[PDB]
Amino acid sequence: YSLNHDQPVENVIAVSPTQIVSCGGNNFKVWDLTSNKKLYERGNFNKAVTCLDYVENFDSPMQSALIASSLDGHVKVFDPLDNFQVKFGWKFSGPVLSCAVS
Amino acid sequence: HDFAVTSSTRVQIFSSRTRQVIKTFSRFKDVVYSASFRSDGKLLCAGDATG
Amino acid sequence: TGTVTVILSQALQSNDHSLLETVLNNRDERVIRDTIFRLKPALAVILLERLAERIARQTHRQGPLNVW
Amino acid sequence: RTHDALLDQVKKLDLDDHPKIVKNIIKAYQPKKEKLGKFTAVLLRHIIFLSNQNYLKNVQSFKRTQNALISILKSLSEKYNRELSEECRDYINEMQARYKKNHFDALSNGDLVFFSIIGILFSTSDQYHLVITPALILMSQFLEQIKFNSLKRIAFGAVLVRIVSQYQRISKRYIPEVVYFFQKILLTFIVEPLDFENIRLDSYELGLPLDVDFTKKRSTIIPLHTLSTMDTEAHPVDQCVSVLLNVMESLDATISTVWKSLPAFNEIILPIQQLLSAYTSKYSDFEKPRNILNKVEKLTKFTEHIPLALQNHKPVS
Amino acid sequence: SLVVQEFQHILRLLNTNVDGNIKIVYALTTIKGVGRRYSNLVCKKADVDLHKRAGELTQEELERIVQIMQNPTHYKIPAWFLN
Amino acid sequence: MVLLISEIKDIAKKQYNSIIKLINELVIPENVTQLEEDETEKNLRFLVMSLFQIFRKLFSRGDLTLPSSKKSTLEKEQFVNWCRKVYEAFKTKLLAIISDIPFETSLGLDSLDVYLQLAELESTHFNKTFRKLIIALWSSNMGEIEDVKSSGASENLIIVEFTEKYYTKFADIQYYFQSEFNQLLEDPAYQDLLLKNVGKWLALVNHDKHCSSVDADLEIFVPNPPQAIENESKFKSNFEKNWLSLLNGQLSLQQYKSILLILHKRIIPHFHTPTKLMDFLTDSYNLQSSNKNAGVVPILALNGLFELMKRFNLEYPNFYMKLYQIINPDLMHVKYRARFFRLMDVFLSSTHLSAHLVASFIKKLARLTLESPPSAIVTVIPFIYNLIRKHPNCMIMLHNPAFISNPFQTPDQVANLKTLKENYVDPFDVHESDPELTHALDSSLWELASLMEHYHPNVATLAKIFAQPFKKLSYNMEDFLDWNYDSLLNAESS
Repeated sequence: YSLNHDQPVENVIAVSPTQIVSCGGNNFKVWDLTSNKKLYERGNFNKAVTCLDYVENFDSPMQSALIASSLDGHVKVFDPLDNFQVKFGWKFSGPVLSCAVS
Repeated sequence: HDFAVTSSTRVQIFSSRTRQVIKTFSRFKDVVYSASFRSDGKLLCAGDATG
Repeated sequence: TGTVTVILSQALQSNDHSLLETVLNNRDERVIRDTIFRLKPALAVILLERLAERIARQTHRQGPLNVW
Repeated sequence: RTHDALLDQVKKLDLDDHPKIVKNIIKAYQPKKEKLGKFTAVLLRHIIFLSNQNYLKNVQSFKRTQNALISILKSLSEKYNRELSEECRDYINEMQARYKKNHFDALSNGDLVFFSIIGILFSTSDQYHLVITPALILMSQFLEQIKFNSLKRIAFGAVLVRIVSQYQRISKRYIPEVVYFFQKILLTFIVEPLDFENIRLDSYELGLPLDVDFTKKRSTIIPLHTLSTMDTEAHPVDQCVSVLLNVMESLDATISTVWKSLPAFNEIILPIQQLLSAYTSKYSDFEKPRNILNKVEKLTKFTEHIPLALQNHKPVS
Repeated sequence: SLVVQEFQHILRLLNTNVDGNIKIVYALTTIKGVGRRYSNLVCKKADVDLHKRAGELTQEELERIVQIMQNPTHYKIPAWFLN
Repeated sequence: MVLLISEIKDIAKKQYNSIIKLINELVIPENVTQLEEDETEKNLRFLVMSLFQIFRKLFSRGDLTLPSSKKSTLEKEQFVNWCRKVYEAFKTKLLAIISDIPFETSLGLDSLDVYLQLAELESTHFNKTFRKLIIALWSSNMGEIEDVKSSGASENLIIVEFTEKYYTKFADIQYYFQSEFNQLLEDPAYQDLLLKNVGKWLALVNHDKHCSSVDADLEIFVPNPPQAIENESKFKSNFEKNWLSLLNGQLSLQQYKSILLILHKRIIPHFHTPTKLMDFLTDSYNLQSSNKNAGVVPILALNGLFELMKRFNLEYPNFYMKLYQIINPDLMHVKYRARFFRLMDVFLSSTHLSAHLVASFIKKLARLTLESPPSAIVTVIPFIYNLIRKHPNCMIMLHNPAFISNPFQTPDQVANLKTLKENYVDPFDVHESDPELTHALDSSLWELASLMEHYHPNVATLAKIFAQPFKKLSYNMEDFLDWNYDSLLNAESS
């Protein structure tokens, strides 16, 4: 089956055992594949996004963290527990291309 | 404790407790595209620009 | 006429405190008027939320912000 | 025969109708190298000053004189090509300098007669030449760079396209500037708009209403270039539709000689197709647009219009 | 989603066709007239990374290498290392 | 004559009283200048120039002799009379430079030189003087200067020669130039005077050699500098305040194109608020009107806008969509297309573009090669070639493997190819604005086949390289970029 992301998707991220991330264009849409439809969407970014990763079950008060870099130095942390709502953000001056968490 | 970063015709594995260059793969011809580890932490793949 | 409107819209669509302070450094009342004229209403609502927030965070900033 | 002004004064002290016979006798005495070469120079300069000066005598009294001068130029050119080519090169330099000094105030119907004399005299179908190719790019710039805001420059461009249509009737090439000229002259005629703003025409003072009979006895080409392009400031509608039919006739002539062999003729003529369909939509009688539409529909059904084979090469040994 | 980055094929320095997909020390070796240790010393006096390829080494570094290699006695190169 | 006699008398010389009388004559020279505006002594102004030189010499002598440094007996009179005479002479020079609507070259040059010497001596024996003289010069105007429509901003005689021999040499006056115009823009009447004489500052600023230009150095006018190199940031503040006021007040079309060109090339290194110039450039690029002359500011607008994105990463939504919108035959016929295509190179050199984008751009430019002048053709053949070179995933749009036939196939496939070739249609739409949505991949370039059937030998040779296999990658667009009709004439003759 397909899930239409009109602007060019650049990263596919299997966060949950039931959910994925369309990480492309200015926004990013988090889908549930078991329901086969977008559970939430976040257009919280300036430039077209370029990176998104996920980390879970580690030494943190927030259990699940979602990092997303969007080509300005701007990496933003959301959380699927709070429906992918903004939790933090860093800005590095150079246009960020990649991001990774331990 | 380690992580690989793609670069100009080179993959650089850095450490974490030291954050220094541990390994430099430079046997390539052109710029590496992808760098991904295995599920067992020993074998990595590097997508290049030659196909 | 020399606004900062597109920059206000970009920053309030994608929050960055650095862009917020760098555009808040302005004080020229004609620029204030023309920006909030050619500014979106809901973007202005969340901007006024951010304004009350930054006034409370650093009350010393509220001098040029009392006219905004 | 040794100086331009001297030879011109001699011919004028004689008689401009019998100056042909006078110069012919002078050339005969000279032939009976340097003298004849200077004679060629001063005679081409004198006929160019004649074409600059007068057109008042009709085809029974002036054009026979001009063709006699053209034939003695033909003899001197079948005998001499070196000094002739040098003279045409110097004329290129002086006319480009005149262009630079005055964009339009320093152009000449004599220069038009010069370009036609070159196009009839020299080897027309050559690719590279010391005279043709600089004159070809000079005609190209002369067409493209003039500010089209008068019927005199419109007619200048029309007879320029006529000369290059002979050039590519024999040599069979293609001019995107002449395509742009067709679109520009058609938009300047039908500015009177919503569908064409990409042409960037100049002035909005001339146009085309529906008041023309365009009959068979209506004005055909019949170009009196020193008469029409000097008297068209008084502007009646018959001269306007005449010059419209002239640029259309040269368009269809260029079509039927080279543009049918041009592979891109469909998208070459697509703006001309939309333009002439608008012509027929607004005027609803025009037989030559109808026939040209018929010809281009025949060409768009006969043309392959398939992707090409540009990257089809034999394997190397 | 546009990303802008900061390469060259076979190139011309001191009238010699030098490949761009090779190491820089041995590229300055295949420059005619000069060899391995001289090339190494010129890259050292130009202060460049020897593990770079010749598609790297941007033009100001390249003209620095040319200036150093064409004025050798003026760049701390001894006369016994000179040819 | 009489002026020369008075000059000789003042030179030979109650000497102060005689000099005062001579200064009164040189101040009545203002009424003489009014008469010169009527008629410059049967159109010559030789006597006026002689009187001006005499006044300059007398001012030099007065500055060498009488001063107001020491005070004693009758010092008030003996110093203030000389000071007021110097002020009156400077005022006469200023008014002569100011009210001369008539083109008086010699008189205007005499006024400028007298003001120069007077400013030097005025510093050394007294910025305020500069206020007065720039007020005089900016009140000066003529019809040959106002509203230059073809090229340039203002063909002043007086103010332009004032810049070409007075402004671009001394950085100390340059700081006291920009620092005063802020005070002058705080004055309402003189602010209105500036906004009326908007082009005069453009003729002042097109000279590339401001104090912020660190590539070269400037000499010093006054032998004692009053802290002219205080802050480069404050110099840029004066520059940017004057420029924001000028761009907000009383613009026009030719001066808009000129200001935008100098804003791309010279102003940004001299500037301090790229966010203010960023919104100005968004207005300049999004300004879309039915005016055929105002419809072509997007070119250098997008140029400076891209410079601003490269300095700091802003955003312009639907960026290559607006590129596809603005690529026009008007760009083919304007003369900023060389620098616009340099911008097009650093635009399309991205590694995230795709087959649809490249097919749309190559196809639109193929239609423009079908209708474009030939110097533009030899400019834009490199773009088709090298852009097909950097993206080989679109190369099928030059030859189709299913449409090429060979004898070594089955007659079933021959009949299939025949019915598919009869089934083939052209699916490209020029009217669709989305280049990703334009189906330009299925359409080949019969227009490039026309370019193979061009008329010029060099253009035909370039298209024959296009027909030949693409063997190389570096094409040197800068060499194959800037050619003209006259340049092609000279090259074919050479």
